[PDB]
Amino acid sequence: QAPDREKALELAMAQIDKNFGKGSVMRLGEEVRQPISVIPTGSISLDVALGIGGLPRGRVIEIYGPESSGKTTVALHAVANAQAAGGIAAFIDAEHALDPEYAKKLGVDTDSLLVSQPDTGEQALEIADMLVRSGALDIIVIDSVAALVPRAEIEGGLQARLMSQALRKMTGALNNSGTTAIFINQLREKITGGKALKFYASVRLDVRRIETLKDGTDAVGNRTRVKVVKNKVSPPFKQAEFDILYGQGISREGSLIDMGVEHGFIRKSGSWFTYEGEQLGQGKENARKFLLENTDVANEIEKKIKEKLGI
Ligand SMILES: Nc1ncnc2c1ncn2[C@@H]1O[C@H](COP(=O)(O)OP(=O)(O)OP(O)(O)=S)[C@@H](O)[C@H]1O
Repeated sequence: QAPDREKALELAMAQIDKNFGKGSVMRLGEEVRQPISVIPTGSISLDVALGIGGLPRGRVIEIYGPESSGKTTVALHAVANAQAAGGIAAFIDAEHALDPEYAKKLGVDTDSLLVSQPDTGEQALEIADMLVRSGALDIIVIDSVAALVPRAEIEGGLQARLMSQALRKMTGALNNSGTTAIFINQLREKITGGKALKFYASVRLDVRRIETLKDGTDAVGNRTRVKVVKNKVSPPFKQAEFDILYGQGISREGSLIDMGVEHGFIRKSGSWFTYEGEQLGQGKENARKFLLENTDVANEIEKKIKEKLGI
């Protein structure tokens, strides 16, 4: 033998990358690259947690979690962006429970949104598969990795075969075009077709609600905690928190404050948030409305926060 572990570690470790991929071996500390592709999630907090500024384009994302925790509110946002930037979004509904005016308020352009309501789970994966091949799409989202039942099981082993099939036959395709895919999975525990997905998924988000956003009266919404358990595009395990107001989505202004203080730019103490000499207000909800009505200063915080971190 001879070399200093390191010089022999990164040698093989590099050997690994060549043979299996990029995100194969990683040292959780790394700042590792930035592929100019990434869909903001609307949550500066989350997409800085993803390590690239948003959900990677040309990968398959899995957003699991209990109900009423936000998974979709995110996806719906996800669409809102990659769509407000010239992209074409397709939503493969198998839940039949999408609210438009909720979406309308999050930035999605419903009218130029492709909605399909498959009959089988085998069909849903196809129109999604042939639809993802036209390269026309940017972001496609399948609602309910669960509500994708095969034909049998409606006349007379299971889905994780259907899924597995669909995934292989689609992961390849998915990236030659550049369409990142989202899958909402959910309530089969709390404290189906997994297998396949749990392994193709380049990134897996754990969206669980933590607290009901009280607002003097009863409450404006809910605060969510996402844990990116699997990340192949950067270092995994980072987590992020943010607020969701009842019918108004992820609170941008509110998200900046959190980031605005945990990184300095905004000073507290006295329950009086103050952005360098200039105060905002007393009570996160009042300095939240200060940002909400002052995009000017707001941008600046958001601006500084991204420099200080991920471009
Ligand atoms: N039409 C609506 N009106 C008001 N608030 C809504 C509406 N749709 C969703 N919300 C809020 O958004 C949050 C959860 O987003 P959901 O769509 O339920 O995401 P999940 O991803 O939690 O979804 P299932 O899986 O529960 S739809 C809740 O805290 C709700 O208050």
